[PDB]
Parts: sequence; structure tokens; C-alpha cells
Amino acid sequence: EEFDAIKIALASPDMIRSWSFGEVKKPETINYRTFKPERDGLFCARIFGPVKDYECLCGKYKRLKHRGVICEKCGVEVTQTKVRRERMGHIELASPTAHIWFLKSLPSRIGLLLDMPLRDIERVLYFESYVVIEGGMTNLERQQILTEEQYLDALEEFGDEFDAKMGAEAIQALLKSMDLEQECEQLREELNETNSETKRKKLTKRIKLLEAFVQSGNKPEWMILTVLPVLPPDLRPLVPLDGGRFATSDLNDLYRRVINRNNRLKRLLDLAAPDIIVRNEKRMLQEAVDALLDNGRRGRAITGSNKRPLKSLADMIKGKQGRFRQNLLGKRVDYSGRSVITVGPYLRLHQCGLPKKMALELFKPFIYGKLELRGLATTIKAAKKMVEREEAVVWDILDEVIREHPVLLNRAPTLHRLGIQAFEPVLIEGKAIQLHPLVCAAYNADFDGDQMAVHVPLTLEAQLEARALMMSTNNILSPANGEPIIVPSQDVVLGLYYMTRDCVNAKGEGMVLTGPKEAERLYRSGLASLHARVKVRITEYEKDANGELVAKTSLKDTTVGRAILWMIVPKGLPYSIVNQALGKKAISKMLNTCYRILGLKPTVIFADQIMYTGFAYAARSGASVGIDDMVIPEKKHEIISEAEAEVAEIQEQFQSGLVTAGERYNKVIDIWAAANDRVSKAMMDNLQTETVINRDGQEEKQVSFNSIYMMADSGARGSAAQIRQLAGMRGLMAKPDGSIIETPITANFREGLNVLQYFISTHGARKGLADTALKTANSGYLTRRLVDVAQDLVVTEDDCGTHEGIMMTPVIEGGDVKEPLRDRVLGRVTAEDVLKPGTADILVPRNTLLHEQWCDLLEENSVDAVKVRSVVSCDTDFGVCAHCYGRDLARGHIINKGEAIGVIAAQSIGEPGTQLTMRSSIQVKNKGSIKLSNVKSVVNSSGKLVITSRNTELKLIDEFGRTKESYKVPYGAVLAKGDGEQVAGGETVANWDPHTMPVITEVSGFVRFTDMIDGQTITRQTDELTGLSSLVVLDSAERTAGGKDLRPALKIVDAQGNDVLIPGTDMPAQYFLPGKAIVQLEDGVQISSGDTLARIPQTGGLPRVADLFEARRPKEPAILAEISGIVSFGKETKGKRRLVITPVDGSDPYEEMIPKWRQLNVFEGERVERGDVISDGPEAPHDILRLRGVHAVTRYIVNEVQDVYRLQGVKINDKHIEVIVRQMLRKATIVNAGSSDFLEGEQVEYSRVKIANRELEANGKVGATYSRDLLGITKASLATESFISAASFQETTRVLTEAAVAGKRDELRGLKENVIVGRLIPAGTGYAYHQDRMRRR
Amino acid sequence: RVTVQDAVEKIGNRFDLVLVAARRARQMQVGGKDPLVPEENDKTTVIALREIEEGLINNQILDVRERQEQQEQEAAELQAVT
Amino acid sequence: GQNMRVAFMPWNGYNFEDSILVSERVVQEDRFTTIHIQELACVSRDTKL
Amino acid sequence: GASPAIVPSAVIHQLSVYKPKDIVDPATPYPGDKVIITEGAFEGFQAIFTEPDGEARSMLLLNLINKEIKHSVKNTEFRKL
Amino acid sequence: DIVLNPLGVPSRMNIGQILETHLGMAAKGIGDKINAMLKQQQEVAKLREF
Amino acid sequence: EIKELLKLGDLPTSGQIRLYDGRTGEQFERPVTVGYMYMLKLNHLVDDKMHARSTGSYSLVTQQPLGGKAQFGGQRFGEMEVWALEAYGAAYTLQEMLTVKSDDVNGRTKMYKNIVDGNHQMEPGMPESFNVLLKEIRSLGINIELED
DNA sequence: CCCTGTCTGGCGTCCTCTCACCTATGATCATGACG
DNA sequence: CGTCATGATCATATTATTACGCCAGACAGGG
Ligand SMILES: [Mg+2]
Ligand SMILES: [Zn+2]
Repeated sequence: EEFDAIKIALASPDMIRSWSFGEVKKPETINYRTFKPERDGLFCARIFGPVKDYECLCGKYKRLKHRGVICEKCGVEVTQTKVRRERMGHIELASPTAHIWFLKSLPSRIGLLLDMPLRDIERVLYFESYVVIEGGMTNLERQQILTEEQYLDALEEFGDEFDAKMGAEAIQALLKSMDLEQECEQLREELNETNSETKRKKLTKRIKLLEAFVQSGNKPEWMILTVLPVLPPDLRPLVPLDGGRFATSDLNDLYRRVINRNNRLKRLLDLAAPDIIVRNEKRMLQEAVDALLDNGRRGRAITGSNKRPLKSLADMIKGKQGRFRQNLLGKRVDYSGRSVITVGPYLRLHQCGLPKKMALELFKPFIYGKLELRGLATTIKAAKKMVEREEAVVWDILDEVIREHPVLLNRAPTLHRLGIQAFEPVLIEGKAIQLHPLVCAAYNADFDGDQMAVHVPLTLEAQLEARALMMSTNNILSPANGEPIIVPSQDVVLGLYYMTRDCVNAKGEGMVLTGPKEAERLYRSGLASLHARVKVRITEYEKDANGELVAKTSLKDTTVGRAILWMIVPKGLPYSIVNQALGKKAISKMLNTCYRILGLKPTVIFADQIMYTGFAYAARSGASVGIDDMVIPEKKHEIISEAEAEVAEIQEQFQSGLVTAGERYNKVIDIWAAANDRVSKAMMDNLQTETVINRDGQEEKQVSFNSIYMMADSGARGSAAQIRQLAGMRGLMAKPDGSIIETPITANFREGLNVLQYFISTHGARKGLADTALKTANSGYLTRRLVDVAQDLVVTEDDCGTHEGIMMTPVIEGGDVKEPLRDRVLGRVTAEDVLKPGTADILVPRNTLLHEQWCDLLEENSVDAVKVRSVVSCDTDFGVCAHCYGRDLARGHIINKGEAIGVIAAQSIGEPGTQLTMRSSIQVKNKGSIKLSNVKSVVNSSGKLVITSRNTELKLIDEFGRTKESYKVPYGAVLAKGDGEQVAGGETVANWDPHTMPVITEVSGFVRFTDMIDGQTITRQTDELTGLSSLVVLDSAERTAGGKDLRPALKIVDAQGNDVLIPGTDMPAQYFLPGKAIVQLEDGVQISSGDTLARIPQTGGLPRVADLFEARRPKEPAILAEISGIVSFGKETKGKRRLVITPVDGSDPYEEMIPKWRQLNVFEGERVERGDVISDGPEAPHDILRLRGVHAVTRYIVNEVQDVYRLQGVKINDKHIEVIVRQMLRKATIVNAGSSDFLEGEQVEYSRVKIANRELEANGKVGATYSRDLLGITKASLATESFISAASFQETTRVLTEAAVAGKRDELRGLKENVIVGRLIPAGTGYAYHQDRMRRR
Repeated sequence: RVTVQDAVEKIGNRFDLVLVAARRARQMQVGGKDPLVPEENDKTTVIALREIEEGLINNQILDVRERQEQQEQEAAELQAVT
Repeated sequence: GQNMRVAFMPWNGYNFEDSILVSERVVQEDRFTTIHIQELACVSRDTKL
Repeated sequence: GASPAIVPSAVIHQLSVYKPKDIVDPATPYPGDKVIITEGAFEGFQAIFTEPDGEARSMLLLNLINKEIKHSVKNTEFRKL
Repeated sequence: DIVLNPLGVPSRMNIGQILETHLGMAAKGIGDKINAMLKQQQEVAKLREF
Repeated sequence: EIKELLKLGDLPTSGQIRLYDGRTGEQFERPVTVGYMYMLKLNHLVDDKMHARSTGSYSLVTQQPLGGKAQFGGQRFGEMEVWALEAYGAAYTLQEMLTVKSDDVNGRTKMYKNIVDGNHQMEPGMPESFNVLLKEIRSLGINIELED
């Protein structure tokens, strides 16, 4: 009926009795004389109801005026057989029985309820030990587990008032005698008083369980089954195999085993058990119930035939092939069909061909309704026989029902949301689905046997949704970016590339024409060749006036094909969109400018007319590939012979003993790379400019009209590499190690390949195919986890009302600027209003959507960093406001209130997962001002500027404000320049040593040794073959404890014996040393800046995106500074070396055991700041969250995943990754519980505690403060306040047991629970319906 | 019928378009009301969106007409009784 | 299979992605007309009545 | 357990002369029991047992309305409860 | 009889089908010349020569 | 050798004949490649894959249509298609795509009467397979319900 | 009690199409033939 | 007429391991 919540809890035995209509007592199922079932076994009649409707087993009631009375013979209430789908029965277990889901779910709820480890509970529940209940005034405890000899002791000495039992009765007495109030008070008092971190974490988990168990209405003894339900008999059906036998389902086998074992246990408790004997049978019963509830969780599973374990109940709820993923989230659907697709280019792009037979079988009841509405059949049966005979009138009926009625076409791997589209059918004689060609760019569908499925929208609202929302003309922009998805693919760009070019002398040269009309009349009559340059007169409409079109006319020096194309271009566009070669990118931005000028309807009709004339002139072209089209260079053989002479030189140098093996291998692969590039350059000249033709003067060369060159240059199919493999050598292939074979394949596909070269090509090809297979296997699961972590986020307000957004700057790796400001700050609402550097002059107001005119006005003034409002920094409780998202991608305006952006975001990220892969100084280029960031620099004796910092970042500020170069500058690097200066291009301004860590100084003075005792702290290692020896400074490991607590230090002094202080501060100047230091300059030498005091020795694919969103920690975390101030050392080598951070204003006693295998960065006399590193390597995301903020971790995630998606050449806009990062960091942890009802270590979701302290703090109270934690997407989706989402995702057993003992109460909360329960999604039209429903609450 | 662009130009939500056009098509199909634009034997969905494009139907006018033609029915009942 | 006269040219879009366009001269000569055989079984079982 | 349950010298002596009751069993074919049918045209319902044959048949309790007609059947013929 | 699509050749690098096409046309050219030398009822000497 | 064998017949050396057009009757520019290719018919025919279903038989344990072609069945509106309809704003299309057209038996008989009488309207109800989920979770020790 | 190793639980693409396979062995009872 | 042998029909659960891999979180080993 109507309901707003699905409550889950434990079930008392009175509840199982009150569900049940009878009791199963025998294990027989069918009689197999007839198929009338046996009373009262599994399949019954007096427990579960009649087999046939109103058909009483005995038979005595079958009147329409005699309903309600039950039978007397068989006592079967003559009702309906649907009631055998809903009546349940119960089994009375002769002895109680432990449920397996609360015993072995890891963690064990019976385990950390009783304060008892799982091994003792398993040794009690399987009748092989003794646990104590009611220990009495004896030596024995309560939870003390015993054995056989100890129970003999305790029954000899204390056969009186002492007691102890075993099995499920003992666990039931333990759980029943548990007093929850005493345990709550005792655990609160202990966590007030004990205060040990292992005990703290363990006891706060146990008190979380006890408060969630006391606040609900459960009882602890309900976790031990006394009465066990049976599933209704329609849901465990007994299929015939049409051979006289019933291969039964696994459930009836399991229930039959439980009832056999239970009846034998009732009979053995009846006729008395032989003392220590009534135990094996109860063990067997417990193990049979544990086989029924979850088979295979206990040790070795059972089987019927032969190796495969049979199916329990938990194998019907969990995983694939279960009720959540196979029957409830994706269903089999009536009014649907499927066939093989094909082309048919005579279609408009809102219509598809569909067969007469499929259109007659999908649309049957529509035809029945029109027949009995026009009066051509009296009843429904005459109409059915008419449309079975297919008489001559029903085709007119079918053309009158198709006419304005969309269908849904669907390709079988739906990757993104353009995979389901809606068309208006056209009846086809034939048996295939004719599908418009341009549309097949979105399906990723060729026509080599692909199959698509059509669905019919029955109701009226679904026809309107398949016309207004899902029609093929509406989705012309992708939701991943702003690129059009109606890009003309292969034949039509060859037709347009052949249509508009020019050759220097053809038919009809230089004549003048009175418009494009007689240009077409000249080409169609053979009086003028298609690409021959010609002056024509064009009249183009440019919309300079205010929405009114201004007609200008001119004389363009153009060709004939450009005029014939110009008869198709709409009014508003300029002429210089068709006055070029028109490859694929030119025609794609042609459609882009037609969309962003003239709107939508001319873009649809202009895409259709482009496809028509492209197919027509590709037909007239005849661009045929032959064997004389691939011109072999005449210099291929001489280049191969030069490279082979060079490998002969390297060979007869190698056997003279001058080169090693690796140096030989590198030189050989370099000369083969050089020969391959010379062959590629020679064939590319001999393709692109070989054709020479006389201009009617002497001679001239042009761009070639070779067939394979146009097919590679237009952009239809191929690139430089593939036409390089068809004419030049196809290069060096790899081996299965991943290494690379030193003798390359010097033969192309136009010539032959002998046997070994083809075998090496096979190495490469099969490696690629196996990559694609396992690549798809990971990519689909990535899309699943992302749409199940987002799943719920609906644009639910219209303005949040905050200011704090993220800062968008163009990304700078250290070369060219990869992603500019226009392509990042396109269409997103500004955070703080941008002021031009004419300060106190506003350029944009602070709530302006930055569309294309505003982005050009940003590019003109060279705006530094447009601070902009992101989804991750929003304020809307339970959803995301509309202004912080941005433009509706795939459309033009702002996002509508309602469109589910989590699902389109997760599809846009996971959809290019098929394309991804699986397995010294600073050199400047440009010129400008020089910027330094986070640098502590000083002046050397040479006059330069030397650095005393690892955190130095060099920047190149250009002439107008932004930055075009950025360089991470190492520790102790030496600059040839300074800050704010001016350099030139090609000038290396910095140099260092990547092998040596320089320990350069600040003040100028003598060098002495402090706490440096020879023999222990420093050792005497004379450099034997050079001479310049050093007192080698050792580590903490080699010297013993006599010098382990003494650190060697180099104190830069003066001649007086004092310390020359730091300029500015009265702190002394000394440098402490760690181990592995090679000190060159000894006691008694004056130094200056820039001199080393010592020498110190030192996956990017689809799994990288996986490891980003899973938020795994790396194996070598770059550790950061916890708190600021000075830093020092601690306890010496308990495996690791400690680190003690002492601030100025903070507190000192914090320590951290750094492994000394990592190369550190900081010394004793360096001040740190929180958020700054201590060592190097990959940087963990949790550390970014707890140390730097929230904006830092969303910026780090979007940069680190956009580097992958831009390395593989994929455009994805950044809103989608920002909103997945919003759905990651959703939980929070409490620090101070305050005046609310939280804990000190509770992990509650963020919006809950934000509305909680928003309603505390709004009145005269004090709120509750928080701290955020970041969850990986599978843990962020399993940790929800809604158990149906976390059950439709991964493991169902753990989610349902936690929600069962907690009494958790879902309220259908978003999209997927409403997809489960069968009602409207709260995203589109159902969002308006849900606002109405919630307003009427 | 090919595009529904102006039907969104006059009802800016693109989801309220579906509710208003479904309400209108349910009034034209089963309730037996005449279309306010002359058809060309189009189905009731396209006639609904064709009335949206003329501007003579949206949710405001539909609530006005349902309140007035409910008050008319109850007024006819009251004048028949008294 | 059988050997037929083929030409490599774009012909008015009907061979767009990978499609093939075949003259009626091929189907008139009955030269791809394959012959299939289906086996349909019917058993006379033994039930009640 | 790995080895058989530690059987002490008590139950063995207690099971040196057991079965001191009577027929008892699982309440199947006795003097005043219930038994469902499985074969014949008088099957589908239940019945009762009394004095059976022995090495041939048994005693079925067939009855509809207020009358009853006995029909000796072997227990294989019927369905022993 | 059949009109294929040329654009499948430079991307899907199966250049062997074009050599198979040219050699098949050579084979049918020899077959047409045999059919011409036999349809005109020529004696076995010219057939032996060709 | 291919060139020398194409020279024995009187065919052109490059293998390419100029070809006229059938429709227009005028010559294709830039002469095209003809020849003989040995082509195979594969047994993935089209009148073995094509299938359509208005209303057929229904499965027994979960009241959803059967699967396959020999069993007269309907195509699986899988999970990613449900995601792709959540990704639009299509809400009534998905509601009838998983309540009326698929599972709810009283809903689909009301739908069939309403379609043959011209009234395009759905009475939604509940999926019967969700009641199967309730019976399978309820057949454990778990007490799942429906509040209010 | 504070690490650090082991252990055992989770998970590993979609849609469709085809085909086979879904006991046999042993014991008891009854009937027929031979002595 | 009785006994023995052969054939037909009906009746229940080892019969007497090895070639995935990662992550993760709890349980416990060592110190
Ligand atoms: Mg394909
Ligand atoms: Zn916001």
C-alpha cells in the first residue's frame, strides 16, 4: 500500500509464530503417485493453501454465492493459489540453535556482546567444551571456559550449587542473564577511568554496540533461534525436467535435511539420551541449520551433485545471481525486442528504420484498441485472429499508431547516458533496424554485427519524456564536456575533404560566376571540375544588428566545391568557415559555431544536410585504395644500409673491448630510432608533396590527391603512425618481458614480412588484445563503484549562500601551459567578485555564470585566478545547490533544479575507462619576470644567490600577469639569478647536484668539531686511490651506545671562539649532522656560503584512477609536519628513529618513529610548518585532509586524475570529479560532544552534525564541533544511513547484520531505494512529485 | 514535430514541461476536450506540445481553468438544488 | 564461400562503418542460398487418466 | 573433535540393559495412529491404523461423510507416517 | 557485384585484401581469355599455347 | 608477378578500371579498384537474432518475463540502462519500465485493459519480486517490515 | 601493550545466442521351471 | 508340491586437494 519506511530488526520467536500459519513436521514433499502433496510436509495444503484456485483438495465448494466457508475434509480454505506465495510455516527446533550471521560475520556480534573471543564461542556452540553459567561461591568465574577434565574436577568437588552448560542452551542462558544497564554503567566508568588506547578503542566499540542495542527494542537472546521459519512454497519451486523426475531446488534439500535431523533429535530426546550422548545429534542439527542459513561460511560446505556447493538463503540474497542485482535493480521487460542494426542514410536524425514484423509484434494492444474503436472486430478475439492472419487493413492501423509515438533504442553495453535514445519509427520491409549514421558516434557502434534492442513507452508521460528529454535531436552535446557528439565520422568527412580543395589547373579555371547556384549547374554538366579555383559572388548574412540579419555581398576567390557546399550552410554563419580544406576538426567546430550562434533547429537540419552532401560527393569521388597508392621511398634501402653499417661498426667495436653491454644496447637502439625517423620523414614528403602538375606555365607542386593520403590527412580513418607502418618501416616491437628487441622490423606491409618479423608482430598484438579484455573487466567495476557512491546527490536548492570556493589557476607542469583558464573556468559561478588590476574596479559581480563572452573578457584582461564556487565547498543540507554546480553540461543554461548530477558525473568519469592504459638544471623557454616562492636564500662569495631550502618553487611571470613556467627547485641549489629579475630564453638559471645534498651555510667563519670524538662518532677511512681523505661520519647503527647518544655537529664559528649569530635573531649558528655524512672540510678552515660542509649519498593508468578514488595509502607515504616549530631527535633505534617536534607557542612532547631508510629533509636547526613535508615520495590523501584542509585534497585529487585523463587524450570537465570528491568525504568525527548527544570518538555523518549544531548554536546554547575524515568510495558507499543502498552494493551479509542489530530505519532517501521499491525517482519529474509529497507531510 | 526547444523557452524548467504537457494530453484524450490549435491528425502528445509552443497553455492557465470549471460544476449543482 | 566481383568505393553512405552493399545479381543467381535443417521431436509420454 | 568424546566408564555400564519401555518408536504404525495416503483412488487425504495383516498387507481407515469402508493395503501401498 | 568501403583499410591494417583483389582480377582475366578462345570454336593448338 | 599476370590478360596494370555510375550514368573520377574477392557468408543470420514481444509468458518464482528467444521472452532492461535513465530526468519511463511492464501483475492487467481502451495510464503498485525479497530476508531471523 | 605477521573474509563487465546434462546399482520379491 | 534360480522393479547421498590476486581489518605472535 502506502508507506514511507522499511524497518529492519531481529525477530522474536513469538513473531515467527505469528507469521506462521502451521507447523512443518515431516520432510516429504510430493506423493509421486499423483502430485497431491503430503500432509504436512514441506509442500503442504493445510499449512500453505490450495494448489488450484477455489479448488479445495477434497472438493466440496465451487459456487459463486458460496465463498468464505473453509473445507471440513482436508480443512483447506477454498481461496486463491496466490496465497501459497505468502503463507509461511515454522519449524519448532527441539533444541535451540545459534544463528550463523551473528556468530561468524567478522566481527562477531555475539562475540563483542558477551566480551568473549570467537574461538571460545565456537568451541562451546559445537559441543566440545563447557562454559560456565551461575558459577556460585566457588573458585570459578562466569565467562571461564572449561574442558572435560576441569568439568570432572568441578563436578567432583562442587557437584552441588556450581553449574555450567554447553552448546546453544549455554549461550542462550549467557545472553538472557546479561544485564544491559550494568554493562552500560560499567563500560562508561571504565572508559572514564582506564584510559589505555587499546582498551579505549575496544571498549568504545563495545559501548557503541550496547547503546545501539539498548536504544532499540531488541533482546540479546533473540540471536539464538528457537523457532525457524520456512519460505513459502511458490518461492522455492519444484521444477519438472519432463522425464518423470524432479531435479529439486537446493532449498528443499536443505529444509529436508533440517527436518530429518530435527525429527531424529526429538525421537532421541524422547526415548532418553545415553548420558553423555544427547550432544552429537545437536551438533549435527546446528551444522545443518548453519548449512541452511549461509552455506560455506562454516567449514567445508555441502553438495548434492557433485563438486559445486549448493545454494543457501544468503546465496540467494548476496552477489550476482541474487535478488538485489538480477531481479530488483534490472528487470526483464515486456513490449521489447531486439535485432541487428544497419545503416540506411535516407533518415532524418530523429527517426530510425524498424521492421514491419517487429512493429506489429511490439504494438499489439494499440492495434487491438484501434480495431475495436473503429469497429472492425466485435470482441478482442476476432481482433487477435485478424492481426494473426495479417489482413490488408491492419497495416493502415499500424501506420496510424506509429505516427507520433517514440521508441527507445538501446545498445547492449550502455556506458554513458547517450546509450539510450528515443526515435520515431519508420516501417521497413526487411528484418533489420535502420539506424542513422551520425547517431552511431554516441553508441560507439559500427555495423559489423552489432545488435540493438528497442523498447516501447506505454503510458502518456513516458511518451512525453521520450520526446522532450531523450529525443535524438536534443542530445547533441555530451555531458562530459562541451564537445558536440554529432561529429561526422568517416565517409562524410572524406566527401567534404574531396569536395573543397584546389588543384592548380583543372576544367573551368579562373572564370567568374554569378553565385553558388550556377556553380552547381557548372559542376553537374561537366563544364567545370569540382576543385578548380574560381571567383564567385556570395551574399552572407552577419548578425551585427540587434538580432536582425545584415546582408553583405562580396567576391570571394574560392573554388567550385566551396560554393556548392555554401548552398547548404545556414544564414548567420560567415564565409570563412567553408573557405579551407574542411577536415574533421574544422567541420566539428563548424557545427559548434552553428550551435552557439543559430541555436538548435538549424544545427539539426544543418547536420542532416552535411551528412547528405558528404555521402553524395563521397559517392561521386570514388576515393579508392589500391596497391599503387602507398609510395615506397626510394631512399628506404640506403637508410637501412647506413644503419646496418653503423651496427656493424658497433659490433666490431664491441668485440674490441671498448663498450659494455648496456651502452652497446643503448647505442644500437638510438641508431635504429634515428633510421626509423629518417624513413618516416622521407615517406611523408613522398606522400604529401610528390604530385607535380603544370599550372599552364612551366610546372608547380601541390598537395597530393593520393587516396591513402587523403584518408590519413582528412581525419576519416588513421593517423601518421598507421600510414607510416604501411609505407615506412614499422619500427621496433616489444618482447613479452616488456623489453625491446635490438633488431627492428625493416619491412612494411606493402612489401612482405618474413617469418620472424611476423612472429614479433604477434607478440605485440596478443599483448594488446589481453590488455583490452582485462581492461574492460576493471573498467565496468569502476563505473559500478562510482555510480554507487554518488547515487543520491540531487540538485535540490537554488542558492546555498556561501562564499568559500576553490581557486582555478591554469595547470603548469613545467613546460607549455597544458590547460588554460578558459577551459577551466568555463561556466561556473564566481566565488569572490573579480577585480581587474585597476584595483577597486569590479569586472564581474560575485554571482555571474561565466559563459563564453565572459571567458573572452577574462582572456583579454589576463585575469590571474578567478576564484570560483565548487560543489565540494557547498552548504546545502542533503543535496547540492544549483549555483555551486555550474552550467548544465550537455546544454547551455544553468543547471535545472533536479537533474541527478551524481549519476551523470560517475558515468562521465568511468566511461573513458575503456580507453585508458593498464600495464639536473632548470631550462627556460619563454621570457619574462622571475618569481620565487617559499625560498630562504643567501649570498655566496661568488656574488650569486644560493638557496637554503627544498621548498623553493621558481616561476616565470609573463608580461600581462599569469605564469607560463614553474619549476620545483631542490635543496641547496645555486641560482645564477635572483627574485624579481629579468632573463632571456634558453638561459639555464639554476644548477645543483642531484647526487649530493649540500649543507651550505649562512655566516662566514671557521669550522670546528662539536661532539665529534674520533673512533666512535667519526671513523678513519683513508681514500686509497685518490688521497683527499675524510673523517667519515657514521650512523646510529655501527657505533655502539657510547657514541649513539652523542650526535656529531659542525659549528660554524669565528676566530674568537664564539658563534656568529643569525642576522636578525640572537640564536646561535651550528649544524647538527645525521649519519652517512662525508665531511670534506675539517677543523680550522674559514668558509662562506655556497660550500658543501659534507656529502650525502641518496602507475599512471586505470589502476592509478582506481587507487585515487579508493583512496589507498601508498607504500611509501611522504610524511608531513604535524605541527610547526623547531625539530629534533629522540629515542635511539627501537627499529625506527624517533622525531620530536617542539614549537615556539605549541607543546613539545609529540614524537613519531620515522624509518631511517627514507632520506630525510629537515635538520635539527630548521623550522617546520604544518602542511609542509618531512621527506619525499608519493603523498597520501588522508594526510592532505587532516593537515592541509579540504580544498587541498579536492585540488590534489582533481590534478592527479586529470593528469591520467589528459595523458591518454580524453576531455572530462572537472565538476564531475569535484562532486565524486564531495561524495567521498562525507563522514566526520566528533572531538567535543558538547551539549549534544554524541561521543568523543563517534563517526557520524557531516550534514547530521552540521544541522545539529546549527540548531544548538542558533539559540542560547553551545554547539558541537567536528573534524572531517576521508573515506574511499567503496567504504563511503558501505557507510550510509540507508541499508538498502549499502545492501545493493557489496557485501550484503555484513550490512544486513549491522542494520539488523542496530534496528536501522531506512526512509527511501534518494534514487536507488526507490528503484528497488518501485516508485518514482526523486530526480526528474519525480522530483516535483516528491516536493509535493513532502510538502503534504 | 522534431524539436521541443521553444516549449522549453516558454517553460524554463524542462521538467515542468512534461507535467504540463501530460496534464494537457490527459485532458484531451480521455476527458474529451477539444484542442485549442487545429491539428493535422497528430497524436495528443504533439498537440499538447504544440499548444505549449503557442503559449496558450501552461500550469497557471491550467489551474485557472480547473478552478473555474470546478466552480462551474458546483454552481450548476447548487442552482439545480436551490 | 564464393568469389565475387568487388569494388572499393564509397557509394552513397550505404556502406558507412563496415557495411556491405550487394547487387540483386547475387541473390538472383542463388549463390549464397544456404540450406538448413531443423529437427523437431515429439514424445508420447505416460501420465494419469 | 579430532578424537572421540572422552567416554567415561559410566554410560557404557548404563547401556548394558536399556530399552526398558515398550514399542514407543517414532509413532508410526500402531494401535490408534494417523497415516496419510500416497497411492490408489482413495488417496489425497489421511487415514488411521489398527490391526494390519503382517506378511501381506495392513489396515486402511477409509471414510467420507458419516460412513467408512476398510480397505486392507500393504504399507508400501500406503504412506507410513 | 559488391561495393565495399575503402576507409576500413588504412586504420584496420589488412592490406592483404587489396593484393588478393588484384590477383583475383588477374585470375579472372586469364579465365575470360580462355572463355574467349574457347567460345570461338578454336582448335586445341591455340588453347595449348595460351 | 601480379603485374606480369595482369599484363598477360589485357587488364590495366595498376588494377584499377574506370567505372561509370548506374544512377547518373556519368563517370566516377579517379579510377577505382575492382577485382574478385572470395567472400564467406557467416551463420550469424538476421532471422535468428530478431525477436519481439508484446505480452508472453511469465516466470514462476519472480513474476517477470522469461529469458531467451525459444522461450518467447523479453530483453533484459539491465542495471546500466537503469543508471542511464536516472541520468536523464526520465522518471515515469523508469517507473513503468520496472513496475508496470515487468513485475506487478495487477498493474499489468490494469495496463492491458487501459491500453486496449485508449486510456494511457498506469496504476503503479509494488513489484512482486520485492515481496520475494521480503520473504527471503524474513525467512531468516531478520524482521523486515513496511512502516506507517 | 605495541608493533607485526597471519588469516580469512570480501571483491573481480554487459547483453545475447547455441549445445549437452539432470544416475545407476543393489537388494528383495515374485514367478516359473524342474526335480 | 516344493525349492531354487532368474528377472524385474523399487529404493538413497566422499567410498572406504596443488595453475589468482589485492585489500583490509581483526586475531594473535614476539618482544
Ligand atoms: Mg564491431
Ligand atoms: Zn552551494
